[PDB]
Amino acid sequence: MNTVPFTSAPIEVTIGIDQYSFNVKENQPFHGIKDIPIGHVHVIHFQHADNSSMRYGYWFDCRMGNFYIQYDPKDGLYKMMEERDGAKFENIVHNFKERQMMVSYPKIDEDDTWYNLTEFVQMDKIRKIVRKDENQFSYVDSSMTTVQENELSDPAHSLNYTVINFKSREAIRPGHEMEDFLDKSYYLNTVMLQGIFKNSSNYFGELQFAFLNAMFFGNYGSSLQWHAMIELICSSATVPKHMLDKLDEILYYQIKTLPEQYSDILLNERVWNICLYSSFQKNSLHNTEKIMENKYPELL
Amino acid sequence: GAMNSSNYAELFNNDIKLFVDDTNVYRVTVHKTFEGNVATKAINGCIFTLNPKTGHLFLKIIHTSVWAGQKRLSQLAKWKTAEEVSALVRSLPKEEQPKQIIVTRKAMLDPLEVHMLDFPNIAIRPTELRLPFSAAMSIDKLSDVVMKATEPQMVLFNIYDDWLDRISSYTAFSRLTLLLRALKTNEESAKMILLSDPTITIKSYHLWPSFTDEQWITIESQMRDLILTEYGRKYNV
Ligand SMILES: COc1ccccc1C(N)=O
Repeated sequence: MNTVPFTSAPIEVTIGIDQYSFNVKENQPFHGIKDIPIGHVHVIHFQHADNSSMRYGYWFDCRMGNFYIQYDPKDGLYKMMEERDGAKFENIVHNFKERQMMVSYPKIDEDDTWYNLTEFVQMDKIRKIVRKDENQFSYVDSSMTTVQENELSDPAHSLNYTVINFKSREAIRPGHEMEDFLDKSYYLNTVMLQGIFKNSSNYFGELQFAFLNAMFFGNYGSSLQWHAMIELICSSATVPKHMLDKLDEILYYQIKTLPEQYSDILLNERVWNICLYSSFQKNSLHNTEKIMENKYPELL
Repeated sequence: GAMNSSNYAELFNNDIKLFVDDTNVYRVTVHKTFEGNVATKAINGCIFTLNPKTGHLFLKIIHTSVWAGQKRLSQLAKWKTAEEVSALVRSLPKEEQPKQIIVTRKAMLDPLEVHMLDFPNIAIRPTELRLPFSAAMSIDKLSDVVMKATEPQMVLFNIYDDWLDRISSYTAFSRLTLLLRALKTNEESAKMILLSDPTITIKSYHLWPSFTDEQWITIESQMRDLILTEYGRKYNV
């Protein structure tokens, strides 16, 4: 179990850690989060009490280094940093566990939710979508735009998701126009899976990361990316059977975890009605269709 | 974006544009089978591709053999249309290619856009106008070349005959759409109007009769009466 300590909490803020969250009052004696499960990526995220504008946060993996949070009063935000000095970090953290100044990552033992939302997400791939190579952790906020959004404006601060575009020369083989537009298997299997992602695990990893950025930061371009990656699979007549079964599980846990009150903005009615009821895979997502129908029957 | 009554004069500016109408590409007769079921039999069709400024009509005849062994023909017909328009554009010299293609039915947008990915600078546009180009098969000489074709064929016409010698393209298009609207609302009456007087003939190299300016005013008035009338006989007013 690992720890993300804090120098202080000088401003009132709601802090999230994965799917959990808690309020910290201005100058409350808070010095971080302990008992963070090893083996998963994590996200620690922030919403200031005085400006709900800009949710922001940091993706990290405690196996990759010792990370802590310090408020920067010049830039006005909680920043993640790395301490090179291990012995000092252990010594400073222990002092805090002894004074009980940390909240405990509150994982129920039955609960596989975080695993199920991050199964294919790896820090190395996050760091290629979020380019800032001098840090081992990655910053994301509500306003960051994606590479594709910028094509339709700061490149260093972009989300470099894989561009998917159904009316593009990449998607459509000369002479197979109708075939490739109405059945996207070529684009899914040859162009994206074999060509760009190499395997379905990397595809699912980006899909899961896009969903989590949409949910936790309200990042609109991430939501677009999540839906496009769903739609590319559902609009393919030919999909490996293991991929469909895994997609059903992935989406099930995403829909299960989604705040009931964010469904209106985070779920695209056209994509979901198409995927569940018209697409080639309309009958291949049993778990996802059942939870969608019982939780969000309005959308459909 | 969409073409409507507000940007109507744009059709007659000097940017090359084509209208594409697909309503006569896939044509069938519905009939009973010996067993008492219903079946369709396809008949030859055509793509109606028209330069509204010059009157040049690229009539691609769609022979029934193109449907043999195919499924979902109404959907295929939109993609076949788009493939043929794309092939037409590619066959034209660069300086003759259109800058805009306006489709008369919105279901042509994605098929045409996908077939024209190679031409990012050609705008594919819908229209809010209800244009009567379906009635093109009521022009006898066009109907005749379509129904006689034994193979795929492209035939080139000027749908304005020699009118541009005397009138502008705005006026020629207005005349064309009035004639076609009339033929679409009451084909028998419209055709009676156009040919009643045996002394006015259609030149071999034309589609419509050789009306004088004065006779066109008479003709045009008789077509508006027809359209208003039928609108009476239809709605009872
Ligand atoms: C020792 O790591 C640090 C370095 C500077 C400031 C604070 C910390 C910490 N762990 O809280």
